[PDB]
Amino acid sequence: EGREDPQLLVRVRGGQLRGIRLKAPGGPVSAFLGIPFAEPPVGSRRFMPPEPKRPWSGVLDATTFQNVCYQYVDTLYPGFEGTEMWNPNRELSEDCLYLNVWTPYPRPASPTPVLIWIYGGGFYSGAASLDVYDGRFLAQVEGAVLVSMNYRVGTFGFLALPGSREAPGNVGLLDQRLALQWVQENIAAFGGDPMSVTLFGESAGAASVGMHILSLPSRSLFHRAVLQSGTPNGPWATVSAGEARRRATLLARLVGCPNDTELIACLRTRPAQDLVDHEWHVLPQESIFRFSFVPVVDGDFLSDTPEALINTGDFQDLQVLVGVVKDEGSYFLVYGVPGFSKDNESLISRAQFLAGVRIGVPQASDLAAEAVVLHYTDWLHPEDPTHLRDAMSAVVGDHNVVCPVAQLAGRLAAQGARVYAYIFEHRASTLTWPLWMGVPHGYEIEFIFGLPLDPSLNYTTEERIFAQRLMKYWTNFARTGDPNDPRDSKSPQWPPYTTAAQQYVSLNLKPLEVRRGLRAQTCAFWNRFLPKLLSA
Amino acid sequence: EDPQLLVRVRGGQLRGIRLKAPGGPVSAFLGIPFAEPPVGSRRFMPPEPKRPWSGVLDATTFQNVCYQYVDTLYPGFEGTEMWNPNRELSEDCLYLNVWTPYPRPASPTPVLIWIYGGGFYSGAASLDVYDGRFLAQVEGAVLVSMNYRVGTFGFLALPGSREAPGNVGLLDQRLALQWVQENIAAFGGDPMSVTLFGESAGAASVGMHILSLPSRSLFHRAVLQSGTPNGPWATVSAGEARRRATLLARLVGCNDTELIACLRTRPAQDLVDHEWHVLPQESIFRFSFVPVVDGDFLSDTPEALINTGDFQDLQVLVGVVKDEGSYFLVYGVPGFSKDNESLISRAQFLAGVRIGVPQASDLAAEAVVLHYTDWLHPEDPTHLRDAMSAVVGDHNVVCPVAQLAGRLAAQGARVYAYIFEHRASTLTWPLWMGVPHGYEIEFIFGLPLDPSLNYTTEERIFAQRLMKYWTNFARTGDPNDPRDSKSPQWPPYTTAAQQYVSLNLKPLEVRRGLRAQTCAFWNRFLPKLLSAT
Ligand SMILES: CCN(CC)CCNS(=O)(=O)c1ccc(Cl)cc1
Ligand SMILES: CCN(CC)CCNS(=O)(=O)c1ccc(Cl)cc1
Ligand SMILES: *[C@@H]1O[C@H](CO)[C@@H](O)[C@H](O)[C@H]1NC(C)=O
Ligand SMILES: *[C@H]1O[C@H](CO)[C@@H](O)[C@H](O)[C@H]1NC(C)=O
Repeated sequence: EGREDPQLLVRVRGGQLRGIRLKAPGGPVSAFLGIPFAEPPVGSRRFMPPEPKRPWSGVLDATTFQNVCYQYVDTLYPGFEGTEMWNPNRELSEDCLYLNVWTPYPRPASPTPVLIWIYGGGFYSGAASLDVYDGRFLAQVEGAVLVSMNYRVGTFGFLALPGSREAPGNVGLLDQRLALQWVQENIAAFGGDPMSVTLFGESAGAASVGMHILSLPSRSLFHRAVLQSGTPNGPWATVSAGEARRRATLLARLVGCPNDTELIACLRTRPAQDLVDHEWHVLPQESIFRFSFVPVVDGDFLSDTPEALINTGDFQDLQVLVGVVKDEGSYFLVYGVPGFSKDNESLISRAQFLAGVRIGVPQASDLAAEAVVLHYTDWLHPEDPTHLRDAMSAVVGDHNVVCPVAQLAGRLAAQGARVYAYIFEHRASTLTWPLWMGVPHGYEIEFIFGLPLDPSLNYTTEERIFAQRLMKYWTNFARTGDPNDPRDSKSPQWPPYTTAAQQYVSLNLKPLEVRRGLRAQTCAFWNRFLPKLLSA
Repeated sequence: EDPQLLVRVRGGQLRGIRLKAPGGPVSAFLGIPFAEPPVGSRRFMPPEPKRPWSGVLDATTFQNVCYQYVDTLYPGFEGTEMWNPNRELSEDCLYLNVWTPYPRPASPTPVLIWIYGGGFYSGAASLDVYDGRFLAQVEGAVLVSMNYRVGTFGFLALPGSREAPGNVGLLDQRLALQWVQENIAAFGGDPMSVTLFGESAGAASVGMHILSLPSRSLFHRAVLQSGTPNGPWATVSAGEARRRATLLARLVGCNDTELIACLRTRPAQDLVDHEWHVLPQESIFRFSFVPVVDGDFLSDTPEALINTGDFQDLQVLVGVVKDEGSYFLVYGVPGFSKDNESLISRAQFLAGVRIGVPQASDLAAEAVVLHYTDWLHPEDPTHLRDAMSAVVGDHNVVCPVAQLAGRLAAQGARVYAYIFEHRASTLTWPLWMGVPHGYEIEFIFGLPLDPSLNYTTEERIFAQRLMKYWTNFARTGDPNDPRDSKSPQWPPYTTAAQQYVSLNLKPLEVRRGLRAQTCAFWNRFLPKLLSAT
């Protein structure tokens, strides 16, 4: 060194790093991208827990994003921004255990609250390097220290032969945990406060945040949590040990690998792409919103099912922010369900609805499916194709996201937690998906991260103000455990969610509005009745 | 000797009585025998036609009420006593009543035939609320009402036997209908225009005449108020009927013939004493002796018959009151009383549901609980109270009615549907009960026209509106005024639009869907759940 920006040279436990000075609309920020936090989980390390990165020599260049974890790439609508924004934007590799840090420039002298993003993508996809997860705006505008990590997905992260030494399960969650431990030890070098760490994530990332809440070894690694449109409880976020074993062994057969030791050793000789090419062939039924390789109830990371853990747990020390978007189900109707497409109005017949219900609730008996159909049908217009399309969307959204979120919010509050809840109702002026899909799963994210502040992105002026409001809620929550700004106590307050009043707020261009009951009637069906009907 | 009050029917001469209605005189012929007294060896047997009589038969007074259980609930309270027998109890009770304008109509007049309700265990055509003088005077109607046997005397059945074949109370009604066909012209009635109307079990009876072929030549249109032949209480299987009669005979100390011969030796009150001890579960809105699916009067279950019937030339008017279930909570559900606001707890609600839906499995009962709970306010006592009432009213009345209306319309019938929403200013029951089962009746019969009863002037106008709908329906099969214009018209109920009207102090308002979501639960889902549980 000698002639470089002195603000971009930082030492961490593993060695020296050189970051990059980035431009945000309001000024510069420091970014340290592609910092290794584990040994590359390759070869004999495939399917194994991550090992901490061994120290390196010299100055590691941390100026670009590292590889994306090897993963299936969505083929729906090539070239279309609505899908492409979620696709990997760096080389796919099994050597992908790297994290990213954004801080103000120059770095703060007083220790700053840290936000850690965990991406979603159904546990089969995602990357910390996507444009929508760009930490520069939260760092510049709110002065946050923002961290995001890559973690293994698909078979590489979640293929499990439970009980085995060579594929114990949940290693993608152990990748996340290792990154949290890296933050505890190192974030002070960047001006971050390791004693104020807030996790946030969306969809499977939210499910992940939920796992860390429920897993004792993660508890010392963060202080507050935000779960956006996802939960550890619910029908897709976990599988039993038996089901994980069945899926792993079928996958092994499909790629020519028919003792766990021998099976796993044969799996390790397979090219990454071979595993990806068969990953979707192991689901027990035709389905949507079901993913082959997800966290497993192993009796270790998860000592019991998340449902059980949230029923009995003491959550007195927990402050949590949770919520959903207006149209959780709509995105998913195109991927499976005859009659749907982003390219037509997707009006469907009653026949397509009945068939869609079997696909959207693949675990349902005939009787359970009838109950669903009966509840969601408009008996004044039982064959109206607009209503049926919207009802199909509501079925998928409620079953997979809204009611699991309502259930989580309810259990946490009853057991000590401080809970704030929201519904996100603003549809981006820039959205490329058709109007009937409303505010789909994932489309609050660009607002939380403050992308509308980028003038080149063509958001309206009101959307910029809106984005700034949300960034304030999120960072207020991270700082204090309360999304409300003191010294603004005239602005409408966001009351905590309680079992008694069930209050949540609407997030849109208008001032906060308080509502009561998170789909209360309908969620009673999914959360109280349906389990009893399935058990008969 | 007023010659307006002297009539010859097939059995002989009758002398009626000139009555006063608020707007002029009416002729009444009360206590006309239509059958041989069903006593002694005729107990439990089909009715036989009345033998002819000599001289002039005195028809100036109401005859005996059919022998029946009398309600003990709130002694001396008008809300209950208005339904109790107002003449002496007797097994000798097969008499009918006729009201006509005075003087006798010069042209043949549409006939309305009233069939009282009372759970098939009680009721009488002599009750004040069934007074036909107002309809006769104001609308010029010829109004007929009959007594029919109730309880064991009307419905005890050993299906297959000769001596207790079942449904004889329905056969009493049918014999009275036959009597109308044969004799009503002598009063100025038109036997080619006969409209049955009835409430609760009376409405269920009307529905059974619709479903029974020999009845179909005896009337032309029907009104069903708050009751239906389909549904959970109005019929029993032959096996359950046989079980109940066999149990009753055991309880009083008694081969079909020998069993029935012994029952016939028992004084009437001994049968009544054990009438309520034969129900299979603790329950409400369930009655021991009701019409039986015999393969005779009823060729199959009402549900099967309304599903497959051809109802092309049928016109029907059907409806419900706003609070069908509220009356019944006092009768079995712990926590309910006319004397306090009956705010109940959640546990009382869960227990209430097992009583109100006695055939429900644990899982079915939980479905009901979870459907009717307001999950925004799950423990709120006033909601739980109102939910309890809705459960009982929807299960026993509202949803069976929606089902019947839908089936009849889909299979060719002309159907008109209503919800009756006006609470009488004079109502003696507490406010929380709203507009209870049975409280549209006094309005249809025109009681507010009686100044000594202190109804408001609005209620008097409302009453006249309803008498018009009912009599227009009787005359034409359509309750709308034939020439008195003005939107809003009352549109036919159809499966597509599902339109019905609200009957209250305001002008007709058209609504769509009779509790559609909730009735889909009762009518489509619950049967599936019960079958597989
Ligand atoms: C996390 C960002 N996502 C939200 C838009 C993009 C798509 N991934 S997903 O997990 O929602 C998903 C969607 C459809 C199917 Cl079929 C499977 C998974
Ligand atoms: C005739 C209209 N009724 C006015 C409500 C009179 C009361 N008898 S009942 O059939 O309604 C009845 C009473 C109690 C129970 Cl439990 C069931 C039915
Ligand atoms: C209403 O009245 C009855 C007794 O008359 C009682 O059982 C019920 O609990 C009362 N409601 C109150 C005061 O809780
Ligand atoms: C919006 O900005 C201009 C139109 O003024 C257009 O050329 C550009 O492509 C748009 N940007 C995006 C990212 O949509």
